[PDB]
Amino acid sequence: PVNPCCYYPCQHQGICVRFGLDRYQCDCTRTGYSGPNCTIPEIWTWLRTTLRPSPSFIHFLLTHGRWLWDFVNATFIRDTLMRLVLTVRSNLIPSPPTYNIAHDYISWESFSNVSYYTRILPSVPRDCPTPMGTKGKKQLPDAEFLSRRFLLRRKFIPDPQGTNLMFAFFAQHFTHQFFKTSGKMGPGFTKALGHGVDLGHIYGDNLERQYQLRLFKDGKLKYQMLNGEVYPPSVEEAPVLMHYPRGIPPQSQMAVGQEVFGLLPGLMLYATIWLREHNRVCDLLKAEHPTWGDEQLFQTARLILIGETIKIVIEEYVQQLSGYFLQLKFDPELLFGAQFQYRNRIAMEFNQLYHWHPLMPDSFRVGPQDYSYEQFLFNTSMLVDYGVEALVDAFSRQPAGRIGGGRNIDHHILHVAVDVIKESRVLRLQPFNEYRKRFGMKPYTSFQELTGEKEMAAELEELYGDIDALEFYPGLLLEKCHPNSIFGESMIEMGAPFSLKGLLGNPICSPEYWKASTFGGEVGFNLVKTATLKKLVCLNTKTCPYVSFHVPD
Amino acid sequence: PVNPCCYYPCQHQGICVRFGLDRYQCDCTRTGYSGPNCTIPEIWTWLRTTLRPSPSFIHFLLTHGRWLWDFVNATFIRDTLMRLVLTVRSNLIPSPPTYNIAHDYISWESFSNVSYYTRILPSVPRDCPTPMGTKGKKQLPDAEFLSRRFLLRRKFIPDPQGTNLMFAFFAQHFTHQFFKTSGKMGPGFTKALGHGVDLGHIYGDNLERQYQLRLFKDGKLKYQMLNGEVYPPSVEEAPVLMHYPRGIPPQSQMAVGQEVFGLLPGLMLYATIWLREHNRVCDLLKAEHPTWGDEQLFQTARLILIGETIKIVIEEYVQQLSGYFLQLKFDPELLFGAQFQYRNRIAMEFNQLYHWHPLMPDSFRVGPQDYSYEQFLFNTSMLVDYGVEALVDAFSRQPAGRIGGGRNIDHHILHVAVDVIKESRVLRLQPFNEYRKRFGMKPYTSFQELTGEKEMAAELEELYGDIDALEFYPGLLLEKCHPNSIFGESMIEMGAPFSLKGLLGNPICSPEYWKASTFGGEVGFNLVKTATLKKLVCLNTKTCPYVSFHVPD
Ligand SMILES: *[C@@H]1O[C@H](CO)[C@@H](O[C@@H]2O[C@H](CO)[C@@H](O[C@@H]3O[C@H](CO[C@@H]4O[C@H](CO)[C@@H](O)[C@H](O)[C@@H]4O)[C@@H](O)[C@H](O)[C@@H]3O)[C@H](O)[C@H]2NC(C)=O)[C@H](O)[C@H]1NC(C)=O
Ligand SMILES: *[C@@H]1O[C@H](CO)[C@@H](O[C@@H]2O[C@H](CO)[C@@H](O[C@@H]3O[C@H](CO[C@@H]4O[C@H](CO)[C@@H](O)[C@H](O)[C@@H]4O)[C@@H](O)[C@H](O)[C@@H]3O)[C@H](O)[C@H]2NC(C)=O)[C@H](O)[C@H]1NC(C)=O
Ligand code: HEM
Ligand code: HEM
Ligand SMILES: CC[C@H](CO)NC(=O)Cc1c(C)n(C(=O)c2ccc(Cl)cc2)c2ccc(OC)cc12
Ligand SMILES: CC[C@H](CO)NC(=O)Cc1c(C)n(C(=O)c2ccc(Cl)cc2)c2ccc(OC)cc12
Ligand SMILES: *[C@@H]1O[C@H](CO)[C@@H](O[C@@H]2O[C@H](CO)[C@@H](O)[C@H](O)[C@H]2NC(C)=O)[C@H](O)[C@H]1NC(C)=O
Ligand SMILES: *[C@@H]1O[C@H](CO)[C@@H](O[C@@H]2O[C@H](CO)[C@@H](O)[C@H](O)[C@H]2NC(C)=O)[C@H](O)[C@H]1NC(C)=O
Ligand SMILES: *[C@@H]1O[C@H](CO)[C@@H](O[C@H]2O[C@H](CO)[C@@H](O)[C@H](O)[C@H]2NC(C)=O)[C@H](O)[C@H]1NC(C)=O
Ligand SMILES: *[C@@H]1O[C@H](CO)[C@@H](O[C@H]2O[C@H](CO)[C@@H](O)[C@H](O)[C@H]2NC(C)=O)[C@H](O)[C@H]1NC(C)=O
Repeated sequence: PVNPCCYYPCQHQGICVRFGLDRYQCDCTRTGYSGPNCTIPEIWTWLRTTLRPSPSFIHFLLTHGRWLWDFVNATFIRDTLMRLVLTVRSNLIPSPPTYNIAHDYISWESFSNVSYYTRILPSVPRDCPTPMGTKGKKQLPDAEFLSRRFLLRRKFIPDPQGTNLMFAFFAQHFTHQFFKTSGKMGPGFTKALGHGVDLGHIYGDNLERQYQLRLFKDGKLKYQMLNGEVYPPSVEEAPVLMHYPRGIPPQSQMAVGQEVFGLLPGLMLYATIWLREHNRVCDLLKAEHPTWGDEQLFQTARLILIGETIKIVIEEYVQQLSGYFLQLKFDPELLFGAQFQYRNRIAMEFNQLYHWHPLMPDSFRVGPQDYSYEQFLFNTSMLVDYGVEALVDAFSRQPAGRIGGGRNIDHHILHVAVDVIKESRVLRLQPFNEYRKRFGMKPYTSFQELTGEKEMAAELEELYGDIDALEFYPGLLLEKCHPNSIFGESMIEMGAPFSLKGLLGNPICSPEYWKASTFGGEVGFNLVKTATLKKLVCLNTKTCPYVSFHVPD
Repeated sequence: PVNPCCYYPCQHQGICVRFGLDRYQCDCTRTGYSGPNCTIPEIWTWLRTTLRPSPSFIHFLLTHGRWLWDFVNATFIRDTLMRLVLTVRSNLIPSPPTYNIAHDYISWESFSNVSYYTRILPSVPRDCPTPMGTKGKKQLPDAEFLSRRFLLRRKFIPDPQGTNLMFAFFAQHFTHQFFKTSGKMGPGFTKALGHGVDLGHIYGDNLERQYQLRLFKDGKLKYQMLNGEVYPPSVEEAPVLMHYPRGIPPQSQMAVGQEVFGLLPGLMLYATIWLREHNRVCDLLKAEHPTWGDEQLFQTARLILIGETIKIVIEEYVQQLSGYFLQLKFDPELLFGAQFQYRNRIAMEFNQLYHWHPLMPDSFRVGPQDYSYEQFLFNTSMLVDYGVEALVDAFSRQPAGRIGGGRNIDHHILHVAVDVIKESRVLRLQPFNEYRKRFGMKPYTSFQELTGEKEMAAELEELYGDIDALEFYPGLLLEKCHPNSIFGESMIEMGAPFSLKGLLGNPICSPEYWKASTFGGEVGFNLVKTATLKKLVCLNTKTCPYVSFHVPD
């Protein structure tokens, strides 16, 4: 008796539920639709539906009004739009969370067990005809083939927006504080409990490690003086676990808080900037509150970094990524009148689409030098040799590849990509088209309409057999991109709701926390309010290099 | 240099923060007041303040309109008042949480470490002249004396409202699912993570124990057949830890989920009712969703019990406790338009004031019998001997003592009471008067005005030396009560905001969860919507005894 929920009969977020042996019913509660499968729009939905422009249209308004936008940016409309930009986005993610790899229904376990990642759509019923539901071929395209064929880079296609490597790392670094799939527990589980921008990739994700990195005096953090420059302390003083390859655990083998940050110079680079920043924030506080202790000084600085991060990530990171003339803005008060839940829970579908491995270049220019991957990966002395300053400069000047369009994932890391496709099935994520719907979009009606061409589209149909069978990861990466867009429509529409629900879902964003006392004094607050990328670097360096999320000129 | 925050200079919830060595500043952000210590009311606060009636006045309106209330109860006003009753209450508790026994300021640790209990007011600065701040005697009244003198019962004063023992246990049982101070970690910490009405006192507070009690078939729970009646299974089948005294761990030594529930017949009684209920809910589901599995059937039943509990606790438990003619109501939709955070975190001040030990009688009448404490405590066969039916009857007919007024805590358990006073100081809870303020009330100006008399008032002044030095627990229990009130003004005003923030702060109360699909089908929902005390018992018994939260007649 085909599990009726294999067809995905419920629309607009209606919940499918089997009754009897072969029947089912949709819970169209608050879906704004009624009827058997939630397709009969209520009065306003109907209006909302007809008076609602396409996502692509809006993208165009946002990427064109050279003049119209300097005006709006200069007016209050800026806020109205931001506040609107928020609420609508965030409304698309359930909260409290809903499902996990264990349950495809609401459970007290899914709500309480932080270890699990959460999902937006239930998984594919584990008893459906096809691996994806009902349509498609009995077996999915060999992820090895599918990858080499379409995601493997041939000629490096750089990002039409000027996005650079100084950005690519910040991206990698930053995201790894909530992405930490527990190899031990397996996929769908996370060592990174906290789920937000708690910075458990600096101060570590367990209390000991914090105490291990923590230098218990004036709230600061441990560190070493190589060349007169400050860096993460080595394990020979910070007895904490890492993953440095079997070489020189003594010096050059630094402690950071994110075990894996030894592996690449970019991350250690950032970890250094932050570490050198935190200790810098501590200094300021100790001057303001001399009677303060170590615990405070520390905590107050941790909050000040959770702020500064959320600030930069929104007003600069997303600003550059967007290509918007509307100048994005970070001000928690914008949501104080709305109904918002200050609590985020990283989803697996988020994790999957944040696999921007194609941002990665061919080699790594660093002034006259030009290291290959072989010289760059695991290199444990590049950082301290060059000097943050000099390194920052080198990444802020080298283009980063385009994420979408297809075939742009370098050949080295191309395995990560086959893994995301392989694991994607382990998790049993519904077809691309189902995620299009669930996120307020129309399903593509052909591989033709999906891909901005006809060649790839042909091979695809031949593999998956039907558009409705396409996979989550492969789809996202093969979708046609708006010209001069770092990635396609779906990437923008699907991930923004996850990103903002996260950034603003942080407790420090709530009315309760957002006071000047939380960052001890007015000094803490202003730091969170005026944080910049340029300031994060040039404040913690000797010389002011060239830092930005886009190549100069 | 006296820690300036020892005087408690900040008003209306303004945050005190030391600057320099001997200075300080108040963060009157969103306190509705401005100025040095937050005493200059903004425009509306001033109005809100003048057009605001006293708590005692309102209590009178709520406990008098015999006619006016049958009307209001019969109209929509009922909802308007409930919805108003809620929001205003819940607004008084910070959310996300704020402090713990470790930090007297906002910290990412306090937000993330569930192990800690949270506090409303910061603790007493650990460096102030007096143990309570500035006023009072260098040392506090011997908690042994203070207890015997005022909290020790002389003549048993029953509850003017007809509250019975069938209530006293439900109260004890129910509260112990969020109150579990970790003896091991000490005071201010809790084994009961979850913090809400998660029922971790049935299904246990760890996954194993759940699996230990869990009979992995049709979602039900393990159990034994004594007399043909269903009871918790014994440890000789449910390998889970308990605290039964060194006697017969084999039979009569039952497994429940709350280790300590073996100690008294009342709790085991309730645990039985619930356990026999859950397995009862499972039956219904299995009929509706025959294709369902064990995990679901189980989880769906757990949610159905979290509902039914929140229902009864509000519409019956608090209804009886209140003495209100306004008929309280449980409907999550009442808050869907408001700004509410669906997340609760048990506070230590809540824990302290939920110590209703004086509810406990002198002996325990059970028909013709009349067990003393010595025969009642630890009795491991009273339950199965008598039969739930017969036992329920016996508690629903025996008056429960009055909680307030002073001197009504039986002599046996009088130690618990000295402990709460002893630990209260370990935690360093601010003086009674500070908690009066923080909860929108006027501090008492004399022991005279506090206590509904002059005798006790005299001895008190002589001990504490000043009203402003009185303690949290002793105050609450010695405060004058409105005639025919189970307890005083402060108990009502301070604890309601904690109780409701809790009950409604449950994720199942959120828009996201409150759908009929969450309780699988319409059957689950209606069960949560029509749950009663009478139904919880008489549905899971052979004969329908007399059950209620107040003595018959
Ligand atoms: C919520 O918070 C509580 C309380 O903070 C957590 O429990 C507590 O955790 C800490 C560390 O995990 C335990 O540490 C204690 O401290 C001594 C002192 O350490 C010594 O001095 C420094 C410290 O780094 C080092 O240089 C030395 O090498 C050495 O380590 C430590 O030695 C002991 O191990 C001792 O336990 C603390 O005791 C512990 N217990 C409590 C409850 O207070 C709790 O884990 C956390 N909850 C969660 C799950 O996150
Ligand atoms: C969030 O959820 C995860 C996943 O559920 C938790 O981790 C998992 O926890 C369970 C139990 O704690 C582990 O149990 C496994 O099951 C076997 C089978 O048990 C046997 O059969 C029954 C079961 O009760 C009994 O009659 C037998 O005596 C016997 O126990 C068990 O034997 C093994 O111990 C095995 O571990 C599961 O393996 C474990 N691992 C994961 C991640 O899947 C996780 O704790 C939870 N997070 C938190 C902190 O709450
Ligand atoms: C130097 C280039 C990079 C290399 C060599 C690299 C390598 C890897 C490897 C080996 C894995 C583990 C296996 C897997 O899950 O497939 C992984 C996971 C991941 N990478 Fe990268 N990566 C790189 C850059 C990036 C960047 C720039 C981002 C961010 C936009 C990124 C985001 C991720 C995420 C989100 C994961 C999954 C983490 C998890 O396990 O939950 N990576 N990467
Ligand atoms: C038969 C009568 C009772 C006895 C013998 C009893 C005994 C105890 C004992 C020995 C403790 C541990 C020591 C302490 O913390 O002081 C305790 C704690 C407590 N009791 Fe009772 N109690 C009884 C009834 C009740 C009732 C009716 C309630 C609820 C209104 C209640 C609520 C509590 C709470 C909230 C705690 C603190 C739990 C914690 O440790 O966090 N008790 N009781
Ligand atoms: C103006 C509303 C519109 C809604 O779609 N745009 C926005 O909300 C802005 C917006 C947000 C918030 N982005 C994200 O942070 C994001 C991060 C990671 C992933 Cl994987 C996906 C998205 C954008 C990424 C790209 C973009 O243009 C090309 C816009 C946005
Ligand atoms: C009508 C508003 C007014 C506000 O104070 N009353 C209410 O909100 C009703 C109200 C709530 C919610 N109670 C609690 O559950 C509660 C439970 C444990 C503790 Cl330790 C303290 C309070 C009452 C307890 C007693 C009472 O009269 C005597 C009213 C209430
Ligand atoms: C690790 O990085 C260092 C650079 O910091 C590499 O050494 C440099 O190699 C280039 C040529 O590849 C020389 O011209 C530089 O003078 C070297 N720097 C010095 C003095 O060490 C090193 O080869 C890298 N190791 C790996 C992993 O290949
Ligand atoms: C535990 O409770 C039982 C009742 O279930 C007590 O036994 C009863 O005691 C009374 C007099 O105290 C007798 O009249 C009943 O007939 C007894 N019931 C039977 C047949 O066992 C028992 O004494 C209690 N034990 C303790 C802890 O004192
Ligand atoms: C709701 O969705 C189901 C899913 O297919 C629709 O399908 C049923 O009815 C169709 C036309 O009558 C048939 O093509 C399907 O075989 C049949 N399948 C199922 C799941 O029963 C169903 O009609 C939809 N409801 C309506 C009336 O719109
Ligand atoms: C704010 O509260 C403080 C706490 O006492 C007030 O007290 C200061 O000033 C009083 C009168 O000038 C003195 O009696 C106190 O010694 C003094 N103590 C401190 C803490 O400095 C203070 O005046 C209040 N602010 C105002 C002006 O209302």
